[PDB]
Amino acid sequence: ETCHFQAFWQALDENMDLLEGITGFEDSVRKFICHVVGITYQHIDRWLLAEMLGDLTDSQLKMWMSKYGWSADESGQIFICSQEESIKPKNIVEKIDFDSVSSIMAS
Amino acid sequence: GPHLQSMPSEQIRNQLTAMSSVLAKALEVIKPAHILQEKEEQHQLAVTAYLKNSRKEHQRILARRQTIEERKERLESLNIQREKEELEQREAELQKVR
Amino acid sequence: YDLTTRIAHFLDRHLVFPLLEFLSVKEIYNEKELLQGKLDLLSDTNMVDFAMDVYKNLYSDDIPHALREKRTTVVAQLKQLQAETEPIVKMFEDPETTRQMQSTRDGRMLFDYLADKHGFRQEYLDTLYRYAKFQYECGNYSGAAEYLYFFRVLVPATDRNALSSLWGKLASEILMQNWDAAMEDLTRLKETIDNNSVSSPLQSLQQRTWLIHWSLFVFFNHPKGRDNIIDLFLYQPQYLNAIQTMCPHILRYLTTAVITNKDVRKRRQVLKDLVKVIQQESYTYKDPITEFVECLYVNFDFDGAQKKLRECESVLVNDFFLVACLEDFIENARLFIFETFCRIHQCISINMLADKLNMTPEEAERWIVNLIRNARLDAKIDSKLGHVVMGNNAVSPYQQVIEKTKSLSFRSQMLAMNI
Amino acid sequence: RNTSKQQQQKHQYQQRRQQENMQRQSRGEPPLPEEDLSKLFKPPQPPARMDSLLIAGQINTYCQNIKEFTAQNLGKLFMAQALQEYNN
Amino acid sequence: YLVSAMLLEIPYMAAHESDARRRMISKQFHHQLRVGERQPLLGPPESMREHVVAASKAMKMGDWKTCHSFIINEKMNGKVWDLFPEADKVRTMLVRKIQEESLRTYLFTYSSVYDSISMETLSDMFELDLPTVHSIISKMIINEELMASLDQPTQTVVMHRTEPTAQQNLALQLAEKLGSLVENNERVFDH
Amino acid sequence: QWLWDIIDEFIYQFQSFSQYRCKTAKKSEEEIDFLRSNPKIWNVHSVLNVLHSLVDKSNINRQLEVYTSGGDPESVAGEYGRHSLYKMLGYFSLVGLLRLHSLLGDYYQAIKVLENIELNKKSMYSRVPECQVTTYYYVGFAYLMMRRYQDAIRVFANILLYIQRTKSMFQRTTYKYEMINKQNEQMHALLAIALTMYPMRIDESIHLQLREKYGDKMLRMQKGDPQVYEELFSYSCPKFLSPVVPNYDSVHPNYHKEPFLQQLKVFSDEVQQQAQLSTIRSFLKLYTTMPVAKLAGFLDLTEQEFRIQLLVFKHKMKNLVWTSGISALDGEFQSASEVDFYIDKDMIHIADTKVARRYGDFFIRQIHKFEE
Repeated sequence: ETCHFQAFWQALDENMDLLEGITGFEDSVRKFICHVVGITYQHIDRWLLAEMLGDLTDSQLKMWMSKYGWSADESGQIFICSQEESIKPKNIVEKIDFDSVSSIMAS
Repeated sequence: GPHLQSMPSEQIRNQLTAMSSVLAKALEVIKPAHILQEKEEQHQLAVTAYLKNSRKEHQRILARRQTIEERKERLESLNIQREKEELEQREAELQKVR
Repeated sequence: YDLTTRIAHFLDRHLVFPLLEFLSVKEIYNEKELLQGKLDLLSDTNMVDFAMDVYKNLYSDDIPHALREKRTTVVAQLKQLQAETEPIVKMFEDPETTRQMQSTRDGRMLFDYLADKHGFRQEYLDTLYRYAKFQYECGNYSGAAEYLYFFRVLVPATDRNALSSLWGKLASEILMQNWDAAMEDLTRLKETIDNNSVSSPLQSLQQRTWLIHWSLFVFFNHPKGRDNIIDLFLYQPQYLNAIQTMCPHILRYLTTAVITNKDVRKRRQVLKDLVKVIQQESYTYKDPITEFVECLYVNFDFDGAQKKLRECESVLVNDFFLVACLEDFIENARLFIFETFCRIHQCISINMLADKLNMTPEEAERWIVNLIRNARLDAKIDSKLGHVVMGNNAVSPYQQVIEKTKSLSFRSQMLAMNI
Repeated sequence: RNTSKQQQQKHQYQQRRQQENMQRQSRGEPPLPEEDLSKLFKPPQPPARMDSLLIAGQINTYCQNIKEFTAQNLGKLFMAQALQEYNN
Repeated sequence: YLVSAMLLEIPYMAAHESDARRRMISKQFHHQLRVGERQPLLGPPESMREHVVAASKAMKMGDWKTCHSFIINEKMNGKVWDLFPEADKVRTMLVRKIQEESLRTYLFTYSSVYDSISMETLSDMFELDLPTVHSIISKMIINEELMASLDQPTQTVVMHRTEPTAQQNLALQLAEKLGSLVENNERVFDH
Repeated sequence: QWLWDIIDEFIYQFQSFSQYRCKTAKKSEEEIDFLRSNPKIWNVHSVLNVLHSLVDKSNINRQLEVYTSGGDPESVAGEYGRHSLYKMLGYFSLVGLLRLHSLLGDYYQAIKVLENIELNKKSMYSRVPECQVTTYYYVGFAYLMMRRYQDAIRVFANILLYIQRTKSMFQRTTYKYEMINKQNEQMHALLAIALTMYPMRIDESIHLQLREKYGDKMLRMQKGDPQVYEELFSYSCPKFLSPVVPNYDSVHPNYHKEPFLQQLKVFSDEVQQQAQLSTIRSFLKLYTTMPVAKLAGFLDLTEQEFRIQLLVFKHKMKNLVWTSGISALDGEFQSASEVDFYIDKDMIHIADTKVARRYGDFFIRQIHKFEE
């Protein structure tokens, strides 16, 4: 919830076979990690995205790289999102409410 | 009050673009036009028609409004007579009460 | 004021115990040493603060008053003279007297135990008479004075004795550095003067000065004392009408007590009713530091202000006077002005700021970022320049009235609509 | 507002003081008057409802709402025309 | 008396007629100026009253120049000047106050028109110096509660405070707001 | 004894009427038709529905919060008392929505909420302000629970405004008039803590008498004192759950504080870290794209040495309250500063003001009716 993903995979005890026993649980949490990465990163480093997903190898990271279409950039981060595509402001633009206001002020 | 020759530049104030778009576009369709003058020559024909209807009605209004005019001097005077003469009827009647 | 028609007759004829005298020819900064020569007399001989001067700048002019005290310890004075290599041959009278005091004591000490033992009033009050007699002869006999006034402070002639005795105690206990016992008189002396006698000015104004005394030094939370004393004899920077009285550090320490421990809302109350009044008009002609601290501030100078403010802090660090909040003033003397300067501002440089107060621009930056963190200004840094920008021109105040002026009437017409 | 002020003060605020004076009398003296008690309320000019504002003034509230409703309208038309005309 | 009040009240009414009016007080120099103001026929002043009215009009216009007329000439007439060895002092006291408050009366009107100000101009023009004009404009924008942003090192103001239609809008906003407030008295009387 | 003479006689009279409710609504047309005719007010028929919403909830909350074992109260009411009345065919009037919003109220105190979906779907009949303000009451609370702070804060604004054109008049919010004032006040105060550098809509919702005190509360809460965590949470609890009556406070019966362990500590977890989200946003975002000067200026501000400044910084950007990007070669932190909107109040007022004109013009034309 507080999105301490580094601490999440550290915190894990690996002797609790129930947490192995839930099918797709280990990937589901990873898919939620990468889900929130897309909402609030424009880029992420290759080593950084690995560590958040439980210190992945080069080959293990190929799945997560391909999943949302993400790909390498020069020296040497993984692209996540375009800068204008992430932010999405819906701020100051109104005072275009003429039509309704004149329809009620019509008589 | 100005103190100088009129040379204002163009500025936009309330009902400028409104009433400009009414009349400035109107003038273009008035001064050159091959579409207007035919319509107005047939509006002319509906105007002739109304005076033509009128001169028939005028001949009846020459009888009818003559009978209104002359009687309206008598009748409407006699009505406002009774309006003002009622103040006497208000007075001498109420005197009879007490 | 209304007591001042009465103070008008008297014309400054107050009743100090060392009478006029303190240390002679002096060399250092002078509005400092003002208040020491003041409170030398008004406190009945200070002690430690003989030597508190002599530390920074040597004198042998502390020695005359260092002959003349007996209630701190007789022999402590009898050494400081000998140390200055002075023949002083005929010291044969304090060995006579304060010896025979002990012969007298063996009565009262005996009577004292036996009475509080029995719990018997008469034997304790005749003791209290014998013992309240005794303790002003020499108050060293240190704890004995505290013991004497522990059970009963109501002596045969209550207030007149009690006043001069609790004052003799508040005096001597601060000199003994027994600040727990002095804090006991912080309760009781101020209550005694609030149970005022005749209320003649020579009494009242001296008593008002004795309130400035316990608040001076600092043991615990004398800023509570500040909030208590300011709501007594109300809202005057001396408490003493007629403009003769001059106490610089009553207002400096009040300025410290306001800002370092509370909001400054709350300091423009001070800026009116303590920084402009009849007593303080006199004062504004005089003291350099406390003038710069407020006059520059309220005029909304920044250039001469933050320079001459920063200059005050050289004279502050020269203070060996008892204060114990000396550096939080140095802190806030820079903070307080800055907020006010930047309040209506467009664009100030962190670099110009850092040249002035003699810090690095990084320090000044994180300082500014912490002034904005604390939300004492709404501003934002032009990082590229290292300039900081306030820019609220806040136009269109129309809407502020419009919601409530109808929401009032809508719900207030409901009243007359009811019945 | 100042018409209503003074009249509402004669209506209630004066009744407030004189009835609290009627307290002091104890509302009856049996042997003899009751001069004071009688000479409480002695007429100020409005006892309620000053009419010429209530009628004739209110005909001009109507006319002032009309002037406002008039001056508004041609404004409303421009606020359509201006935006729209430039929108092309 | 009439001159003491003058420096207090002409900025005050300059502020008022820039729609800060609710502080308009009768039976004061306002009245004493009013009775002299309402002369249809004044040309040159030849009475001490009229010299006060004369300097008052100059203060409204905000020209220092008009202050100096009555302070020199009517004080020779009149020998208001010639009864003090301290008229020398009181000259300087009158002058710099006029130059500061005339600047203030000027600013109370003109500040809609501004986008910015060379504060250096004001110092040169009203015959004042920058240390004081700093402190003046600083005090002003704090306590007169202006919507100016004030760059004191750069010697620049950036203001942009609108609107000329506001003079009507705030006035009917007041005319409106006055409605509910008296109305609550009409309620509290009634009940 | 007088206590449970009143309590038991409510429930036994409601259990009586519950059979009449089910019997009349579904099938007996002529009995409904006979009831339409005789009185001058059908208000007597309808009030008794949501009259028994809040009175029954009181009586069942007492029995709930006295018997904590061998549960008689909660399964009797849940099965019979609630679902029999609501699940089957509605009575033809506003009674269909009354029994709906009585059920929505009953469903609210129980912390099982997910059928708020279908309760809105079965609110087919038109949203009268009476039913609508009480819908937005719970629907806003549902959004408050959904962690849709920005949505719920708008929903609380309208219902506290008092120009939803309420007039009441004849006791349809009776004895709880100021509960609608203080609960909407309170629950809106929590939402302001979470997000706000956006509204700029709090002007409409809460009046300046309360905005001043609640304004400084949020600041004092997030910045410098966990004191406001206490006093806010004290007032928030009776209003979050709405437990209509707390039982008689005495130490000789226990019986009552045991349910209040759960009820309270359930809401502890809510405001716990949702408050600590606030302080991160509290420091104003001074320079929109931060170079080394401002990024280090903010990492000096987050936490000190050494260990683990960057980690904690990049944990907290994730949650919802930052949108940003890291650059490797530059070493640059670029971020998103978004703002709301100035005046949305005027154009919403333009009709509201005209209602002050309208009911002005109307009410005096009702007096002009009478004294003419």
